Amino acid sequence: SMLERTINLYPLTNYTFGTKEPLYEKDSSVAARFQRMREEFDKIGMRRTVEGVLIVHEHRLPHVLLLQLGTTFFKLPGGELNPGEDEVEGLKRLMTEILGRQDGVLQDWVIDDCIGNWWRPNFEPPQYPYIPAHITKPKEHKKLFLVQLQEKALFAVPKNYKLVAAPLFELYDNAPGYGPIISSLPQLLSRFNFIYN
Amino acid sequence: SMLERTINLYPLTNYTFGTKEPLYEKDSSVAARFQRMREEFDKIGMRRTVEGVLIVHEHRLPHVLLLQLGTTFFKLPGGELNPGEDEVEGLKRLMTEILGRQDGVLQDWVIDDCIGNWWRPNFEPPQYPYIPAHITKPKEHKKLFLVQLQEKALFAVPKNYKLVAAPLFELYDNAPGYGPIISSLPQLLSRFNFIYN
Ligand SMILES: [Zn+2]
Ligand SMILES: [Zn+2]
Ligand SMILES: [Zn+2]
Ligand SMILES: [Zn+2]
Repeated sequence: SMLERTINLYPLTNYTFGTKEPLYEKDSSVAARFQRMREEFDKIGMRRTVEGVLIVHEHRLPHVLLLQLGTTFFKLPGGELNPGEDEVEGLKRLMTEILGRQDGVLQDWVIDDCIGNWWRPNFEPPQYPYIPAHITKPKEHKKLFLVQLQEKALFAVPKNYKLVAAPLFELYDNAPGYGPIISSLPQLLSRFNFIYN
Repeated sequence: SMLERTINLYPLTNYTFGTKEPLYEKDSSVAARFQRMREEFDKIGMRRTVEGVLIVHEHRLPHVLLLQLGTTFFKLPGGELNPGEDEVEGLKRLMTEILGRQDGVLQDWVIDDCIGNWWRPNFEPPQYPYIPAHITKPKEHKKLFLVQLQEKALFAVPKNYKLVAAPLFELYDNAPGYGPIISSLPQLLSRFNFIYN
């Protein structure tokens, strides 16, 4: 009766948050966003997204690193795979593009754990942790991975974002604030045995 | 990039649901329930509970087996560990007592996966997927395990309960109906690769 995965956490002050040039979104509006999803659905089929959950602690409390676009939406580091691209190689590529260093030193990402699957049935905001009834052609499939951080690292945050450390209690039961994927991270992380280093 | 645990599911019509004698709760009221939790906290410290998530399918849709007490509360099969009792040996004991056969043939339970941890800070209903801020002496610790069923089995359901098969969509976003632990099973099960046999 020890069936829990053991995960090392490190103090938030072990990490350095530098800056770099703005990184802009592919879509300048919700309307544009759902227009491009329709155009690519017809060319290459279901959109495949990957997202990384990076965890630290301070005074032995776990926090999730979220990206805040200006003072607007909160999001996980991640993005869209290319057709034929490996899910894990793709998440590493995407996290290097977002938080990789201005001095071009190669970050060592460790990804060994799936934590969830979400599905978007239509060209619309709703997403579910299962393929809903009667849906044969889902429009997006999103996969969440736990990213084990090294003891220390330097991250370069695009100047148009802030990297914030959110305690679990602030996420919990807070879908209006964060939406249904980030609001359910406390439940999804409860199975891990965290070591507070 | 295959980091998902693979789980075999079987059709609900593969299983037989027999009956047996009523099984009564230790507490005849909420008030009694929280009174006994206080008395045992003082004698043996934090209550340790274990709960099992049993999954089937029909026409390739996953369903969770829930116990319904009369036409009142829904609950997972499980209960309270004794002091010094192994969590997994204890869940097997508890599931044999609840659903074990009237003919005394030994059910083979397979338990290889933790899916969650919940904590009760006070002698009161609220439970959280983490130890909340300022809480040093939690009053209950609850652990959820995925139970892999065999291809076929006969279960004996106490006459005061019904064993119901709930589709995920009915649980999803339905805390008022089911409470916060069962309502978040769809999120907690999304990481598995289910085989629909
Ligand atoms: Zn400290
Ligand atoms: Zn899919
Ligand atoms: Zn069928
Ligand atoms: Zn505990």
